[PDB]
Amino acid sequence: TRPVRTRIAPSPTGFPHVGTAYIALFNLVFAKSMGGEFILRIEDTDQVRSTKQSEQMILDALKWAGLSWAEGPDVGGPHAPYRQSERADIYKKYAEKLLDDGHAFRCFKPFVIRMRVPSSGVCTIKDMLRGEVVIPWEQVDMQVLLKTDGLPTYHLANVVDDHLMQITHVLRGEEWLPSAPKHQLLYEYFGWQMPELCHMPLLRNPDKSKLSKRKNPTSITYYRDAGILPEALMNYLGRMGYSLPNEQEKFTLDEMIQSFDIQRISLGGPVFDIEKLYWLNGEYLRTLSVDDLKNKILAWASDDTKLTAIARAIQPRINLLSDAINWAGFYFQNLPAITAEDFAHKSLDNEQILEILYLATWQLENLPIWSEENIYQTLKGLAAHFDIKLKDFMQPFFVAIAGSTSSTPVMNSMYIIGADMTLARLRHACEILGGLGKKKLKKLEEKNKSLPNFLA
Amino acid sequence: GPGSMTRPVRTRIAPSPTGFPHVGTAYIALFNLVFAKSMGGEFILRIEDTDQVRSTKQSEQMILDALKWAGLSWAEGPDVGGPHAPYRQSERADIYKKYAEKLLDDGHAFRCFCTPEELDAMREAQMAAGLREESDALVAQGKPFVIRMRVPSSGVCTIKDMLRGEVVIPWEQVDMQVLLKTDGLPTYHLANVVDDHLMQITHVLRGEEWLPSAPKHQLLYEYFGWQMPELCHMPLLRNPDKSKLSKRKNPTSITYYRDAGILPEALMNYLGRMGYSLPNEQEKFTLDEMIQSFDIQRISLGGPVFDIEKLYWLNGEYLRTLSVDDLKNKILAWASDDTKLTAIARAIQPRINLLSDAINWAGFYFQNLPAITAEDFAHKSLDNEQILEILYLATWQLENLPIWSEENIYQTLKGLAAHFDIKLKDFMQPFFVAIAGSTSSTPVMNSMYIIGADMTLARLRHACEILGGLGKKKLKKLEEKNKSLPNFL
Ligand SMILES: Nc1ncnc2c1ncn2[C@@H]1O[C@H](COS(=O)(=O)NC(=O)[C@@H](N)CCC(=O)O)[C@@H](O)[C@H]1O
Ligand SMILES: Nc1ncnc2c1ncn2[C@@H]1O[C@H](COS(=O)(=O)NC(=O)[C@@H](N)CCC(=O)O)[C@@H](O)[C@H]1O
Repeated sequence: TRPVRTRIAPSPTGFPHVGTAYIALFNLVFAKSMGGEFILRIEDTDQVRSTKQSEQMILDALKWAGLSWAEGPDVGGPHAPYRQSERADIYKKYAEKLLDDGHAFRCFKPFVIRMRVPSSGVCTIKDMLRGEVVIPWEQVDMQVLLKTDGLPTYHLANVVDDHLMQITHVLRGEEWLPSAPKHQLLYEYFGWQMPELCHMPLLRNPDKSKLSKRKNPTSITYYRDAGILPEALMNYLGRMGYSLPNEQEKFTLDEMIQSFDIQRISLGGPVFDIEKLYWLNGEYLRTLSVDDLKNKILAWASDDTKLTAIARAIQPRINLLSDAINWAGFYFQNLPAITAEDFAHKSLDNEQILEILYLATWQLENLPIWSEENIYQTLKGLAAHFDIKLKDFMQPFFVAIAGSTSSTPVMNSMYIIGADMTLARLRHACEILGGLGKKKLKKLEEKNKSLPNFLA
Repeated sequence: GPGSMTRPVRTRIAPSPTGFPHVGTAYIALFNLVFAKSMGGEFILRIEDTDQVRSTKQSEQMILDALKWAGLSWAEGPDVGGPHAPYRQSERADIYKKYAEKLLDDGHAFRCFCTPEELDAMREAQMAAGLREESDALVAQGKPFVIRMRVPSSGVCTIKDMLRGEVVIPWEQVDMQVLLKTDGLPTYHLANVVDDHLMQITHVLRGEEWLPSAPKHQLLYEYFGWQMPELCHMPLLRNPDKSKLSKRKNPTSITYYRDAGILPEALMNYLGRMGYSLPNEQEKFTLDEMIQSFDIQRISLGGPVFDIEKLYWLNGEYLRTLSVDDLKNKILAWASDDTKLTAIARAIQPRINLLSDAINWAGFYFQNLPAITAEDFAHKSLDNEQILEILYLATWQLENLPIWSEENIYQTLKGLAAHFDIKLKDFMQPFFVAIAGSTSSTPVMNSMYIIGADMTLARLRHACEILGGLGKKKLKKLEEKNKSLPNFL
């Protein structure tokens, strides 16, 4: 055959997603079972949305989960650079070869290169799991390969980098199956061998919808912060679309590798029941030594939360070393115990309060960098646009973030617990307060886009 | 002034190791240490374990550890050694016997074939308003005797106080104190004079409670032909209500404030301010600053009040003057040392499904006094007046435990529930709230073992205060029952 080589190719656009870890697990397990290697390629082709910080978050998140790669942006490799943004020169020449070869045309002076697509026939793709995929060529668009800025699109860079990095198997979400005919065609146009394709079912919520941050948290780093062990999380993800022989519910990475058979992957959309993940974490915690449990609690508290920042926040308010527990306890909880009645709506109407927390969630979600200043500018700008006094605007945030009406300055608190935990606590607060109906929620999303950029 | 001293200055703290180390012992130790260092002299420690039934080896280590934590240190003592070792009175029994006999030979002490409890009956005897070869023969017969000191029947005693001037006490008010007991071991009064003379103590600062005993000590120094040390009687620390410092309102144990999060520097700063004020009225100062500007005459004689709230505020001032980095390290060090985390992890493991739950289950281990209300204890099965009775007896029984070990806590509480014929499940219901602040928590008896003796007792007495306590009359009945109870161990 040929040396097996798999990959995870995360687009560093936003929070590190559990789904990205789901795919990363099944690519690493597949490779190792076949004596191959697992590499990581950062796909930062969306220049405006891809951030250097978001790249470091994903590498840190997967390393924490226990995944590792033989070649990548950090470790290096014979196929460096491993960021697509630093491969811009490579893609341009191949796109020009597609123009000379009679396989691409320009569409409008500013120009974009587009691929030629057959006008009649079918595309037959072999999926390792679903069998055979047939797609009419007429339902395949003439996708843009090189943009006006000279930078690549996803479809061009994936084919060039997979071929140059000698990828032999690609496992990715079934969302990318409609793009597969484009990929076969590009490999033919370049005279290259297309890797074998296995499309994976997409993780779902309990309501059978697609996994959404709305219904259940979706960030890898949130589960770190909430107290989930990385060994438990990876165990749960390997159990989602897949079952080990004999239906073992708790297993290690090495156990998954040895008995790994791609055909055991179910096609139903796996449901990410956070409660079942929590129980499994309980099993991992109870099978630990008391010494190990102690050391794991201390490490979980020394790394995620910054203690020098917690000390500075509580110093004005503690008169005894024993007060630290009552003033800094919420920094180490997951979701403070709150009730609807706690939001006294004495300054703001309850319907107002919901609108403040929803808009604050979305605005804080898209922050380029999680700094106390960016939090302050965003929340001050939001209170400015609606003409509410800031102290009255922040009243709900004391309840949602700290679980009490009195605490250290809530904005430094949000900076300390982090982006993932702040948003998890805001979304929880909306749910306790009943949320807003589908009709009201869409209207509020409209205003969110009409809002200014509170940081420009 | 240091130069106007006849002899090298030497002070002392002489704690009786008969329970938890009390803040008062730290107060006195501070002013003897500061006085000595100010005069170029030395501070020593002598353990006064003459009450054998009440003195514990554990209690001796408790005081030495407590004073070292507070920042006190001594040039000579049971641990460091010294030219006048041993520094435990229990190991100086030989010395006291001979000096007690010398007082018999000089005719300054007499033998009484009474025994100390019989003597108390003799002194209580009713009498009208207006009023030895045989003893040696009784010594041959082996009858038990106690040596007693002779006291003049008429006249006055003038005691020189460094602060009060001259204190005059009619000799009629001075009893013929026992110097040697039936066992041949010393009493406090004989051992103090003999040891102070032998350890070359030049100044003695001690509570004003000992002022009535001063005439006796002056008399013994005369009988031995020894120079009496100068006496400076210190005002006694008081409660906010102006009573003598009592455990009811606030804990009196040095180690409780360590466990509660008071820094040692803040506690010594507060104690240095109680009867005394630095020049220029600095409210916050270090030990060395106190030494440099120390003047014995600045000690006020009004009873200082030990306001726990003011101690807490001063501790806050110490916390704010720390760098954020130092405050971090001090909080962590305070939590790693006293409580062992391996036991807390053991306790929460059966109950936590997330690492984040650890904070909610183990928070009470690091709190000082959990937030409690009367209503928290009452939706249970037991009447409040019962609950109060359970907590008071549990406090006293757990206080007198020889060792703080989970089995001893278990035997004590199980026997108490047996004597009341209350089921253990209902008997422990109040202790869950008093120790953890909730109806559901880790097993409370392991919890009490972990937080320690001081914190367990502080939280139980607090539980009594919120529940209103028991009246003075109700409390007397309960103390009677406490002694009538069997040994639950
Ligand atoms: N709910 C879900 N359940 C399960 N898998 C899910 C998922 N959402 C996304 N994925 C899958 O996660 C992987 C990485 O996602 S991602 O960062 O958005 N990057 C991308 O989608 C592209 N870089 C795809 C590259 C490729 O695979 O060829 C991709 O393989 C993507 O299909
Ligand atoms: N509330 C209070 N405020 C302030 N000082 C107080 C105090 N209660 C006790 N003291 C003082 O503490 C010192 C040691 O106390 S103790 O362990 O009971 N030992 C004794 O009283 C004697 N063995 C001391 C002998 C001596 O000094 O000559 C003794 O000096 C004692 O007077």
